[PDB]
Amino acid sequence: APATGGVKKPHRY
Amino acid sequence: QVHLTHFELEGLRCLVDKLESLPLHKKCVPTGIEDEDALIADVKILLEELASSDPKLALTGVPIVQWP
Amino acid sequence: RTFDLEEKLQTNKYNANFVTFMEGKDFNVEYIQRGGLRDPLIFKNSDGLGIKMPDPDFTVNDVKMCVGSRRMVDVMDVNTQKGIEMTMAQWTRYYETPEEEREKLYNVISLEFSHTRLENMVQRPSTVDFIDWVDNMWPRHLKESQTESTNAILEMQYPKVQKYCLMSVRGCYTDFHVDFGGTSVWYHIHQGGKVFWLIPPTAHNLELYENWLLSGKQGDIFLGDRVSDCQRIELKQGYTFVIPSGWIHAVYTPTDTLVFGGNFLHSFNIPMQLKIYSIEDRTRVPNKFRYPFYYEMCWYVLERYVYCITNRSHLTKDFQKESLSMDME
Ligand SMILES: O=C(O)CCC(=O)C(=O)O
Ligand code: NI
Repeated sequence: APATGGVKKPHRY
Repeated sequence: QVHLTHFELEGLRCLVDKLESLPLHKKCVPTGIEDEDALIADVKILLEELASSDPKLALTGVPIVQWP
Repeated sequence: RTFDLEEKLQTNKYNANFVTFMEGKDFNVEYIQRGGLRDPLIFKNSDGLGIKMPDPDFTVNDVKMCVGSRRMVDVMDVNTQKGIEMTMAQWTRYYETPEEEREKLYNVISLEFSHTRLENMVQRPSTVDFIDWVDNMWPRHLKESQTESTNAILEMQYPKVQKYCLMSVRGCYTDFHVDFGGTSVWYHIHQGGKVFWLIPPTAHNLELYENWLLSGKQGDIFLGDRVSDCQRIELKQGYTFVIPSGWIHAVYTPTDTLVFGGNFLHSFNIPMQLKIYSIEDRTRVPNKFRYPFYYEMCWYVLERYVYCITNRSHLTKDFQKESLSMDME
């Protein structure tokens, strides 16, 4: 599982 | 001699205080930067010299930082 | 989710007027120097912006073909606001599924397509090119070295956040958030439409937001009800929207839609950008949902300003040579 960056997402509930 | 906006002057002061105040393990000085401390110093000096920017002369329609 | 989204779309209580409606030609660097990009902007038409978009009838399958069937994509489970992963081919099959047959509501908002065929089919507003820290501050030879089109961090040579495609089915919701690193944002509604709730980044609102995040109670509390002034506004096909640093927003998708947009930092609201970074620090946001190389970029900004103004460099000798060679081109 390569680590990514620059992922657009709000906090989960 | 050159005129920055206040937005910029205030900004770069926040920036310099921020970066200076970080511990070494959080500083994230990138590979291309030679001497961070010397860079900090030059920003401080520069900010002194530009405090006196004219607000309406800084509205040039072209940014200060552009590639040649 | 414990609040009624259908009531949030119907009420008139979100009646602030924060958004300025502008003509493309007026959106220039001087406008940025004057106002500091503090106001959200809507351009009802693209004239004068310098944008370029694909064929109006471009589909999600065309996106797939440009970026690769096997490319892993971050997907949002709308009900939970959690993230999952699937290949673009699977995403496409979902998106082509008729509305009634979709089991779950899923949203894609984080497909960064730079260094794919699609990159050249979409051009940002010219003005953003003049001020974006990526284009104007990051050492150009590193940016140009990027080969990888996914957001794998070990392959990433620069903050890969400039060009995103967003694909959203009818009924998608993205809850209140501030974009990473306090980035500003542009969004072009290529097909469909969006509804936004906008909350200005006053100290008090940013305190509420941070508290709301640490509460863990964001499914239950609609954040536009906890503030004084909020604006609900609809974007229609062909509109372009610019969101300033720190603005807190949520988004609803009334119809199947395709959006092209991106993030940028700039030099005229750094204090706000720094505020949002450190809100992320305090609320413990995993590094993957952040702006890559934030402080690294900040260092390069300082160096650029000193250099352009005083002509004293604080880049290594190698980096200066790399740069000179780019100026020779
Ligand atoms: O369009 C959406 O549903 C979410 C848009 C947004 O705010 C984002 O991508 O950060
Ligand atoms: Ni957003």
